[PDB]
Amino acid sequence: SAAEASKKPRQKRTATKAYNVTQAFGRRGPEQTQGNFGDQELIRQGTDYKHWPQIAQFAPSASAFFGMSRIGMEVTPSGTWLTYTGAIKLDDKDPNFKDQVILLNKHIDAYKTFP
Amino acid sequence: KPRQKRTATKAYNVTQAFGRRGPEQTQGNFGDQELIRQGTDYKHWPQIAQFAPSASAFFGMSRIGMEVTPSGTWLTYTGAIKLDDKDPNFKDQVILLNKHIDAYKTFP
Repeated sequence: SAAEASKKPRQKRTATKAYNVTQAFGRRGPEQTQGNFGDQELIRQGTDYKHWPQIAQFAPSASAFFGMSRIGMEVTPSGTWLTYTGAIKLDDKDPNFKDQVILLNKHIDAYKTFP
Repeated sequence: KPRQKRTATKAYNVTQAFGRRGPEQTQGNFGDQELIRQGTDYKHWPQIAQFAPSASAFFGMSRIGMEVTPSGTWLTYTGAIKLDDKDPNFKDQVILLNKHIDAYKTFP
């Protein structure tokens, strides 16, 4: 999958065991446009991760990405970039709210705790 | 239906699904009057949607945070997506995105 999955625009890629989060989206890190999400289990597995559906329930649809987010455009020496920022509210009345918080905390900035 | 999974259409438009356009943190700023009224029925929706991230890429590319605020618990996200200037459609993609970014500021 790697050679062919890598053919897609970055924002359309799907990470898997055969093409993991690092190969698709770069090493995790603190920099302003590095991704910071994923512990070692998610990084090596991507959408093969056992709880990927419980994570993906927070990812936005295309309509919601463009309806919810603050969208910008920056023209720089490296090219033309679409910038995005936003926030998705967790439903504290969802019976699984506490598990969702635990799941997100499991992966946010997790790279800080391993090489 | 969780806000992040909604899909806007002429019958259930961007305002109805996602709120009025505006400048504040949890408000969206994207879409002129036509896009707001039509959502994914907008004539150039597929050309906009090609920049929306897959679920894998949203969590792979973005800086993700979680915050408790005076209104509750939020997942925050930021990132940047590079347009492909080798794409013959590049010039039109820039025009299209530029047309909708902060369009509400000039609503007549």
